[PDB]
Amino acid sequence: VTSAVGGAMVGETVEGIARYPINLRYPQSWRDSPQALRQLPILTPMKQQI
Amino acid sequence: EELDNTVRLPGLANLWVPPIRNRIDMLSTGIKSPIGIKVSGTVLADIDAMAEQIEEVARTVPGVASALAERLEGGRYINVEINREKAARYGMTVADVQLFVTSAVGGAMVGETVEGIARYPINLRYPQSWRDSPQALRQLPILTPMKQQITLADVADIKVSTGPSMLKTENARPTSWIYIDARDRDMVSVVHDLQKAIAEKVQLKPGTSVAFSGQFELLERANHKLKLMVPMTLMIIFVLLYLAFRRVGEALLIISSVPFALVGGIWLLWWMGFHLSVATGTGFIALAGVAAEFGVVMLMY
Amino acid sequence: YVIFEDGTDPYWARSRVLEYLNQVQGKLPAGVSAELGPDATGVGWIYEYALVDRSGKHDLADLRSLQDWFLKYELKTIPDVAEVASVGGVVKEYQVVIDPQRLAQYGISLAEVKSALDASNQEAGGSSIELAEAEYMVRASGYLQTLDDFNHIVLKASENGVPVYLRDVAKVQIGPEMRRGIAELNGEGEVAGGVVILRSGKNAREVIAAVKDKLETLKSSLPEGVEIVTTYDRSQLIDRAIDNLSGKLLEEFIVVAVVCALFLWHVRSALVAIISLPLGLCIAFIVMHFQGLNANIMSLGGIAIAVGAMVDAAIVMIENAHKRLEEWQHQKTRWQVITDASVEVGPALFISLLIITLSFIPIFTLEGQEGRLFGPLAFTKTYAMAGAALLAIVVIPILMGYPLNRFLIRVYHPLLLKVLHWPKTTLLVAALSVLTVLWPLNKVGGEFLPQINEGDLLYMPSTLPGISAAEAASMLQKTDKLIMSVPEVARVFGKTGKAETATDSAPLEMVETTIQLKPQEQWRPGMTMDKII
Amino acid sequence: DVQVIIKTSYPGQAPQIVENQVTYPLTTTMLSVPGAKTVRGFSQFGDSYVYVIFEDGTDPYWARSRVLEYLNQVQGKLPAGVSAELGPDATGVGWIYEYA
Amino acid sequence: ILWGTGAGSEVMSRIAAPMIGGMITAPLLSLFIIPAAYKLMWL
Repeated sequence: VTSAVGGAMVGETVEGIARYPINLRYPQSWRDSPQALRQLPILTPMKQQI
Repeated sequence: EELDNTVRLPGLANLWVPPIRNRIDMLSTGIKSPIGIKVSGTVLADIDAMAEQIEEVARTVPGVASALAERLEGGRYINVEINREKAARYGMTVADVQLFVTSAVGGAMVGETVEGIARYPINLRYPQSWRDSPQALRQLPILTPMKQQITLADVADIKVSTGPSMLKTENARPTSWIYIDARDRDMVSVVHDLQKAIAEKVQLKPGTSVAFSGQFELLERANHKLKLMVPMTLMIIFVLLYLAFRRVGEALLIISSVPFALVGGIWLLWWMGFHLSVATGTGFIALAGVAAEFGVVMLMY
Repeated sequence: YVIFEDGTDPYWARSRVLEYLNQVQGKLPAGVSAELGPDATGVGWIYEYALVDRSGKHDLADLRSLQDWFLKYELKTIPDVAEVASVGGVVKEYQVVIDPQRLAQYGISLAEVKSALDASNQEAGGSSIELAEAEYMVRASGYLQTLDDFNHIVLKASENGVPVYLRDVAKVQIGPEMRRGIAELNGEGEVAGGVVILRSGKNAREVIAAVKDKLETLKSSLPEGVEIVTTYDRSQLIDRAIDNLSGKLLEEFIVVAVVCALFLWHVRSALVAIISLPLGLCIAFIVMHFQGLNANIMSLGGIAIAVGAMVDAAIVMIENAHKRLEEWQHQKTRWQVITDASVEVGPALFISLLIITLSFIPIFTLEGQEGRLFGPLAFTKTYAMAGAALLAIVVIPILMGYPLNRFLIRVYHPLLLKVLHWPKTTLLVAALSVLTVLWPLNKVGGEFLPQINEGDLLYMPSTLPGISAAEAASMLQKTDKLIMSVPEVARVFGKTGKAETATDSAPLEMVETTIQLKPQEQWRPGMTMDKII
Repeated sequence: DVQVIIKTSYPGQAPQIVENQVTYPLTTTMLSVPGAKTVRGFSQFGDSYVYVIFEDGTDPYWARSRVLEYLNQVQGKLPAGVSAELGPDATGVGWIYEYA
Repeated sequence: ILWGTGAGSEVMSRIAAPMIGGMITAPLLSLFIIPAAYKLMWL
């Protein structure tokens, strides 16, 4: 919920004195509307597709 | 002088100073020596070159005994560019390949053991035979996550280069200090001589400045204060003199006697071999009042 | 917001609040951290500018980076600047879009992707090696600097197999962050800018001049085709107020001189006042310096009436001295006339000045926000009147250093004779007027402040919560283009959202537009402020 | 003078990295402290020192109390394991007695 | 304090030298300049 759909920061690249965040998110097509959330692919710890 | 002549020891720029004064100087300004020059700017190469030039020109002044500039790029590095493609071909992240230099060739701490109240750290590193020369690093044995045997040259390119050893910044700007040592000649004399020299036979570069620091800044501040402090003293004297004689004539008459006091004071200063400092300024500011008092007594009688 | 009682030292309160801040930093989530607000109040925002690009070379991300990493650190070093907060623009970020299909194909979870991303963006220690006499310190790379570095990240490594890189599973690109606030110039287009905040209770003119000089000297090192357009500053309003006050005071002194020349037949006794009215004010300000009490616009507007109330003693002294030195002429050592004649009216004037000075303690009485706003006015008035009392007591040497009236007395005398013959009637009419005065009192409402206008305006619409990030920009541009159409506005700077500071807490639907108006000499025939609004 | 020392430890980081990530945000942040006359600072292979010298007639403890606030304000930006520690209540001239 | 040679005598000797130097020149001259100028002023 927070990573695939939310897109939370997972690090920062250092470019001298600056610092730019890094993201991790699914494509826009998989998180467009509630009907798209009801079909969000999930990979269980045992590598099952649901 | 005997100490300086007995401990030459080529490879050192001798400097002898009292402890309290030296530490107060290092606290107020940061430069240990009495005289010092700060080269500021934003580029390290320009600052280093300018400091070298100034240091080389300063040791020609007849009064200077020695001059040494702090080098910024005086640090030797062993750069290990970890190639990510090769490091990936063997299946090992960057951290897994730099752990072979942060702990084996390093020895970073891992923990601390307690004994009653005391505490002592633990270390972990490889033997000494694996940090002899860069060629000994390129032959470092690497145990990949694939349980394979390879060297460090197959995943990274290691070379030797130069770079900064320590970055000194004043007011968030890099600066380079130049320590001057002159014990035979005056202070203001050598300062003016160095100013003239580095303003004549050395050209400035855009983006870099040169500023004299140390005792000279405090001297100039105190000099300006003492220069603007005389009118207040003269005015107070004149007011308190009119308060006693109720006439401007006698007031000015006896207030015109301080110039002789100043002449005598400066003559005795020259005769005794002393120099003009803040102590002499205080002495003059105090002598004015005694001269006025003697004049008051004489004229009252 | 932790609100303390009235009369507490702001630094004391800040220290007390921070004393309990460290106990909570360990209970919050991993990534978040609480920060204290600046050292400024609502009067902190003094200067605002925008980074305009007069070309198509630099995008919004470049301008935002320029503001964040170059101008922010160059404008903070100013002594009395609390903080310079950025607003608008875009924050570049590295977006790694994952593919669920490839995740299922290669059988990899998000946790291992995060772990591989975390273990590939650092540098290692290089503790010096025991080389020859020349000591060498090691250094290992590992920082991420290009997209090709992202692509070559090992997610899953299998013995005697094929490793899985990040490129086979994901797509790395550079994109914008989720914007929380957007600024914009005139309908032209969006921009990025900054806001300068002033420390609590400092000089605004000095810091504004310093930051303007800093920006002027720094404008050389800016990229090609990038300009800094100012959008607000208090210096203009403060200068206008100071000029207005100075003009009014000069006009008052000129009027005093004209009256002295008209009623005393061209004598320079006016000087006795022109040198005694300013001196008094000086004393006041000196006292003000010993108890802080910075000078606002009200304390500056009050001296115009302070001098009008002070001139009475000077005029009385001058008039009595003239009368006595003219009476002497019927019958410079012999100018004991000027000093005896002065002391026969001195004490009454002194005690009158004392009562008018002490009659202001009911304005020091009230405390709270009323005392906080009206205090300085009463204080400057009281100190000015006290100084005036002292001077009037010692305004004698200045008095010694330097027609139409018969009509007045001829009109006054018969009226007096007619009034003395009916004293009870006069007192009755006086009481009748004092009673009739009860009509407007109950017909006039009571208001705490007047509305004081400034040369600028602020447009803020009440809106609804639901709003997206693109519709917000569209609405902002539309409102800016509509406001810029009025023939009197000179520049509009709109902002929807916050400005990356603890003092700004506006949602993404709240829009605040600063509007600068042309000078009054150019607006139009008429067209007062009310008509403009 | 009134001096406050800020010593930060960054284990095994070249002078440039520790100067960019540790010393610069501290030297630029301490210049906004009320009454800060100057802010010197230098970073070495593993450490970073920052000396804040204040104006004249400043309380030796008011300065520390005001530096603590900005230390807290800047702590949120430092690297993961780095933590800026305040210095002692003495200066370099305080070396009174020494034995062996 | 002028002829002193001890601990901290440098600053005191430097502060005292100007005063001792001036208290030999200002009074010796005043003794003749005060009566002269005063006689000139009384006429």
